[PDB]
Order: sequence, then C-alpha cells, then structure tokens
Amino acid sequence: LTEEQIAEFKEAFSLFDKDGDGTITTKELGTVMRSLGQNPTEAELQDMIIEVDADGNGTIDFPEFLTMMARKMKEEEIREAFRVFDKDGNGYISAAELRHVMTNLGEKLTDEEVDEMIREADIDGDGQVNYEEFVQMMT
Amino acid sequence: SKKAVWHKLLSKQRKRAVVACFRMA
Ligand SMILES: [Ca+2]
Ligand SMILES: [Ca+2]
Ligand SMILES: [Ca+2]
Ligand SMILES: [Ca+2]
Repeated sequence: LTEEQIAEFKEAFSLFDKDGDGTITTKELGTVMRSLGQNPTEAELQDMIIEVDADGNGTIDFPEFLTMMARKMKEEEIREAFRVFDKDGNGYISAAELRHVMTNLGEKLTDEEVDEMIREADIDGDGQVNYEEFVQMMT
Repeated sequence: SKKAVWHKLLSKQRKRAVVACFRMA
C-alpha cells in the first residue's frame, strides 16, 4: 500500500473509533451504523467483526482494518465518493443526483439549499459539479 | 456557505462505504 492510501484508510478508521483508542468494537460499529439509520442486531455486528478480527481478540485494530481495506482495493475513496453522487456516470453531479444522495443519507433538503450547494461548487458555471469541482469543495 | 453540508455528506458516505466493506467481508 502507498502511504497516501494508508493515510486515507487511517482517516476512514477514525470515523468509527469513537474513543480514539485505535480499536473498533462492535458497539462503535453499531453506533456508526445506527447514525446511518441502519438497525444492526448483535448477531450482525459480531458477524462483521468476526470476519475482520484476525487475532480473535474481539475488536478490530488498524492493521486488521487495513487488511480489509486492502482486500477491497484488489479507486481512491474520494473517487468512489464522487461516483456515489454521480449516479448516471456522466462525470457531473446534477441537482437531482445531489437530492438523491442527501435523501439516501438522511440529509433534509430544500431546492434553494441544493442550488446554493451546487452554485458554490460550480466553478465553470455549467450548473453541475464535476469531479474537479467536487474535490475542491471537499478541501 | 454550504461547504459544511457538502462535507457532512462526504463523511456519511465514507462511513456508509466502510460499513458496506464490513458487510462484504
Ligand atoms: Ca475504539
Ligand atoms: Ca483484533
Ligand atoms: Ca451525473
Ligand atoms: Ca460545473
């Protein structure tokens, strides 16, 4: 893995590590899942940890997490993120596609908010957010 | 400014994509 990919994964890990102690527990996984509006059962949480918990100590450390992310690789996370917004794959995020993502992520929206989000990101003034504008907005 | 909303979507999407990775083993 490149250090840049390891740094992205470290940031991904840190989205789950609520106490910052360098391990992801079932409760930390379930917390994030609940925040996404999922309702995981104890069984599903344990099953997801079990596959990634290489040393069987009951929690996921960063090397175990990194091994899972590396297996996935076999695009950059900001690229995959853009693809989630750009559902029809034309390289541009439209208002409808942004509405779709906000809806899927439980972000309440209004047309004006959506227009202003697009307008703020829209450097070339074409009414949509392309990848380069996307990444600049995320900086 | 709406940069915060954009950043919150990205954070959530990143979390959702890691959850999907756990689910896919
Ligand atoms: Ca932790
Ligand atoms: Ca472990
Ligand atoms: Ca599109
Ligand atoms: Ca544009």
